Amino acid sequence: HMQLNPESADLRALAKHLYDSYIKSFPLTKAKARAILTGKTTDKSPFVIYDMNSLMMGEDKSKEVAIRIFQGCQFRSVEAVQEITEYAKSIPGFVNLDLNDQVTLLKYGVHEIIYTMLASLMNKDGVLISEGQGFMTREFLKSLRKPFGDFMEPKFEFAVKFNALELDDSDLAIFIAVIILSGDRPGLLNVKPIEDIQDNLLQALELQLKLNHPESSQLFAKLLQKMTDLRQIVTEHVQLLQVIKKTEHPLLQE
Amino acid sequence: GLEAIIRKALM
Repeated sequence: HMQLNPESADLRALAKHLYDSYIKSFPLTKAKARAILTGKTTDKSPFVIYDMNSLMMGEDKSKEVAIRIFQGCQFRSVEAVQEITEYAKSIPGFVNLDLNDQVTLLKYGVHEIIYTMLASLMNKDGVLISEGQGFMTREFLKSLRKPFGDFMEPKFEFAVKFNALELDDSDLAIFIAVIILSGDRPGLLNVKPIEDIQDNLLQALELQLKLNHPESSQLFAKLLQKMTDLRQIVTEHVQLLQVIKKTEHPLLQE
Repeated sequence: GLEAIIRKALM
């Protein structure tokens, strides 16, 4: 039977530490994204891009529409890798790992975290863009010419099922830490200390999900099954990017 | 180029 003992209080302090660090690293949280999407915020109402005309008018608030949108997508990804790297530094034990392994964990991790957290900004209609100032519809993205039309669709399909788990920011802060500390990334030098951190993060995640979700007893198992489906999303995503690079950022340049 | 961004952000 579950007890509030020293071990559980340390897992709760670890959960609080990751949450606090999550709030510092990521400007738009799920709590705020959900208040925007549900119209329960006093903050400015996002501009909706639902057709070509609203996109032209919206670019106000490269020659071809599909390629300008792909370029915004690519630049936001650079920013996202920086936020995730800043969060990774706050995970206890992470900065103590071989720097080469810190780089490998983030290199193979950031895409899975990007699509986990993008689900927070998605509903059935579309996705919040430019830190919650715009909203771009799923059907408008899907309307873009091949091969751009199918770029975001698998992320929406993932988000529909992922969002039905109803995770909050407290849940996601630990879940993203579990993803980063994956001992199975290729070319890791020293696996054991990564799995030791992951074990403690899995314990903290299980406890989090039991306290926070009284109505889904196997939510822990269900969340681990998703880390499996994120792999496949990232595979298809990398494949589509290779296709686009063969067929068609200020900080990168420096 | 993913490594480039990560190494810089870790510094």
